[PDB]
Amino acid sequence: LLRSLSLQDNELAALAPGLLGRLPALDALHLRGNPWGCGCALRPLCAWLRRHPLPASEAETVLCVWPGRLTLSPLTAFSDAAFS
Amino acid sequence: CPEVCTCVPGGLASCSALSLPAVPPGLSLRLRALLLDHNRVRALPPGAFAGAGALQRLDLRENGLHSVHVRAFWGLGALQLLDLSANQLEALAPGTFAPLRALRNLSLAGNRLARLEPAALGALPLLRSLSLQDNELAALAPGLLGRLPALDALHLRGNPWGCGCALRPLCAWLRRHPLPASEAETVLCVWPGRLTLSPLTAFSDAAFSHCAQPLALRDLAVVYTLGPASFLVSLASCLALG
Repeated sequence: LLRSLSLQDNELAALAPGLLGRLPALDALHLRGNPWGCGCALRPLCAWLRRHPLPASEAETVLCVWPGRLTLSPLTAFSDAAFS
Repeated sequence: CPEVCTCVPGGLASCSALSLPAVPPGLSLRLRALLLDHNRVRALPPGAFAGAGALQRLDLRENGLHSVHVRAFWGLGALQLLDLSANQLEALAPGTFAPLRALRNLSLAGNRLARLEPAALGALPLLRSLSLQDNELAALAPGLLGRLPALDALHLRGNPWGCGCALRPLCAWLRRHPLPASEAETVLCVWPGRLTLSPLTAFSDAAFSHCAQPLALRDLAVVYTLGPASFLVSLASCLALG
């Protein structure tokens, strides 16, 4: 029955794919505020973004920590291929 | 509309006294000239205000800030005033204020640092003012002074400071920019003697207390060969005396 689930101001960086495997109806997932870095852990989250492009809204523009220390990259830039 | 309190015209209205351990939550794109007095923030989340492309004033006073993040201020490169009064910072994370370059007034009052990294602070060509009220810093890196090209306002009143070689760059700043000539700035340093104390204005350009010079080429050019020179002198004396 779950469809909406929020992660505002969380510190999560490594999300296990089991959570998305269990949830069959999640379609509203908010993430603003996160010490997250793009990586292999991000791939399930990128798949969720791909099947439901909620971050197309201006309200949800959550970011990463790219391997480069001085940079910064949103998930909306993190596309499906994302060869990093 | 933020959840914390009122937002009014101008840059914007912000909320002070929120004391949030991480950061008060905001859902807006228009907030400008922020006011964050009396908080309990300890670490700036990465990309806290990346939505706000341009910001002018931030007022982080009286916080529990102990360590910052490199990517907190990427989307912030227009700030010109910022306050860091009464924090518990231990070391400034490199790359935090590096994206910031338009700042001119940066008070760093009441910090808890043993030393500051010159690389972390950034060039900040526009910076001209810096405050150290109730700070406990005792050892400042000369690179901080070296990178800042326009620093002319150093407020320092209140320091568990020890008079010595660590004070020499600060004495140099005093002798090139005598701000402590004003009554408001009366920073003091503790003399090597625990019982006594001396204000900075007593610390003269010479200040013959300890640690005169760390390096000297006039002696470095001869120190390498001094030992062999002495040994050849001894050998020649042995040869000549017989």
